[PDB]
Amino acid sequence: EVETFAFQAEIAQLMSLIINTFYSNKEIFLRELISNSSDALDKIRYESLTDPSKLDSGKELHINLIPNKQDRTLTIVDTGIGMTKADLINNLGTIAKSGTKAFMEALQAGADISMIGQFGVGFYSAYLVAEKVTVITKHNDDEQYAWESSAGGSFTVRTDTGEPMGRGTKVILHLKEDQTEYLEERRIKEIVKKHSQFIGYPITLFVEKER
Ligand SMILES: CN(C)c1cc2c(cc1Sc1nc3c(N)nccc3n1CCNCC(C)(C)C)OCO2
Repeated sequence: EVETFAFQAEIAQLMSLIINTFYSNKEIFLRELISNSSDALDKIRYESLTDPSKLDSGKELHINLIPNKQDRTLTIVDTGIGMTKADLINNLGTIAKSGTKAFMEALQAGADISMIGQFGVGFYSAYLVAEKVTVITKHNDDEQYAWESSAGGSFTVRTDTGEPMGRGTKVILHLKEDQTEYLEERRIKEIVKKHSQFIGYPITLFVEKER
């Protein structure tokens, strides 16, 4: 049911560096995730031009940001192309192995952590603000899956029984206790305005309900 996998060594090392670094400009995580969502939306849109049935699983292309102060979670949800089981357990890490290496070489050479996106490994900037990350994802060609990792060198994959989603990806950030500023409406708005103003899809920030 729940399978556990080891990260490749280079990715484990970058995750430890990110989760333990003293780096104050942590807000870039949201730019990186929104950008990843935007690429996923780009891909399903492009593919649907030659195969319109790929949108049977959902026509709306958007990004939602959903903070939850009770659970202390921030969720980025998109209706992009999603990820398969093969992506989650192996293929993404096969690609990220080289980008993770190049990024850590650049950090040693004096590059900034905010440049992580240029190396194709921006997803891991989520561990600037999160102690655990859960990814619920559904690709047209596969079943709905739940990926999860608290760093420490391993991650799990299981078939997801909640939701379902139709198509797309939810990144659930279980925030560190001292990073709850990223659950506030005004903070999230400021970050999106500064880093994601030109994203070509509707970004809807959900507001929380209790006064
Ligand atoms: C480091 N790294 C790449 C990564 C590792 C992960 C991970 C996600 C990602 S980044 C991401 N976010 C996505 C999203 N929101 N939707 C669909 C796919 C998404 N990918 C994968 C790349 N997509 C490229 C493409 C095909 C869109 C050009 O989850 C567990 O381990």
